[PDB]
Amino acid sequence: KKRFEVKKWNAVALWAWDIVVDNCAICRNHIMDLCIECQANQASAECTVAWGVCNHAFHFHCISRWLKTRQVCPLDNREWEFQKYGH
Amino acid sequence: ESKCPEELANYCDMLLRKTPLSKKLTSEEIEAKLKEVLKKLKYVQNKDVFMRYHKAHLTRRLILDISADSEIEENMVEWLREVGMPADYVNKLARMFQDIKVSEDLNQAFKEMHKNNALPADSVNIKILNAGAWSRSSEKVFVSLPTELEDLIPEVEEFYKKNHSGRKLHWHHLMSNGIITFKNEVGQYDLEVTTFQLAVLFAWNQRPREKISFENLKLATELPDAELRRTLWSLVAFPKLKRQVLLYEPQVNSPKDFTEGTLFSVNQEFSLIKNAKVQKRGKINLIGRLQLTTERMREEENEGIVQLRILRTQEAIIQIMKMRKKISNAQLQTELVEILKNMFLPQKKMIKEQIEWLIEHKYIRRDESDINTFIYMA
Ligand SMILES: [Zn+2]
Ligand SMILES: [Zn+2]
Ligand SMILES: [Zn+2]
Repeated sequence: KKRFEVKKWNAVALWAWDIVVDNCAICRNHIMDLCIECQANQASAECTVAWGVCNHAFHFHCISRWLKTRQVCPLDNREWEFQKYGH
Repeated sequence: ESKCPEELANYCDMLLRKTPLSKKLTSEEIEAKLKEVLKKLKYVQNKDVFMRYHKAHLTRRLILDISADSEIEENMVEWLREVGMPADYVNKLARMFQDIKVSEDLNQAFKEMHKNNALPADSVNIKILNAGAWSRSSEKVFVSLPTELEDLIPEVEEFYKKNHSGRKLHWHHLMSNGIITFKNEVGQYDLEVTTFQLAVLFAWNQRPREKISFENLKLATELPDAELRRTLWSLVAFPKLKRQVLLYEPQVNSPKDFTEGTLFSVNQEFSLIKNAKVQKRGKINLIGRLQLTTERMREEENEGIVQLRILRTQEAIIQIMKMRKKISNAQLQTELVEILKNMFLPQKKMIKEQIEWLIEHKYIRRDESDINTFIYMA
């Protein structure tokens, strides 16, 4: 019996793949950090993220190299399709 | 007119979103108008801009249930396929409606599965969408929810697991809203509030007539300063209203002027005024523009357009290079403009920057005796 009370509510959740906000799967550096190639060859002359319609995320540089052997997602095996390149 | 691609995306949103304009038009009026915009698209150089802002607007509209016509809204996907937009862009658009359809089935499956019990079952709606396609920001806005809503989190969570394993939910409260009952001392009203507004107001529940400082609200709400400032502003300064739900201490004309010591209190005399006469009962929507695009989100969207540009310009240059093994700057610019034809128009400066980046990265090299002509290598 108070002044403010909930009559109705609309919650929203955006889902991702469980594990943990952990590193790249193809490579292995944190998804938010440099990748096998950058963090190693950043000795002279940007490892960002890319998503798949399958909601899986890797470093754009790691999933691009992999797609050349086969155009599928490393984790599941569905045809691959970039969903987003934005961070 | 609106030549600027972004003005055109906003305009489109103004017609597909529930708005003063969306209301002053019939399906046909809207429809025809939406087409007299897509037509003008064939004269826009940077089409990637419209595409990105249109998609960002669509996202809010479907996540917030603010489409004026589910019909027109969906038929827009074909109208875009007609004017020539890429099948990849249009297809991911169609993918969003599918995602919503899948979300609403999962909504009911929950509402019934859970007729047993925090709240009157049906009064609670849920929307669960994939992050990769519905998230536009890397920024997360945190909010500590009042127990009266936190007891739901674990409920919705278990239900989702036994449906889909190996998944994780990330609460997007910024996009959450609802209706609450405000029991005044003049009456009781139903306020259509934002979840952040909700959290803010519920701070007075075990202390109705107490004054609370900004700093203490920040502690009880756990909202980031920026969000807390505008949320509070919408409660002590909702435009045109004659009586504010909340009252604050040192008066100001901008949420920027609030300081740690500003005190807030629940106005025990709040009421709607329908017919110049106090109304003991009623309903009002105080969400306002709290869940619409912010300046920050814009800079985010532009950064995204810039990321893709650079990437798409690098790929196009190499490609043209992986074909001719030697080409003149002049020639490169022009057949490069052609490949990016349906996305945007790279300016000379960006091209030089990329070309430059390509030289130092060892993919190409200038001519031995010519500051222009480039030679593919590797
Ligand atoms: Zn890299
Ligand atoms: Zn996948
Ligand atoms: Zn990686």
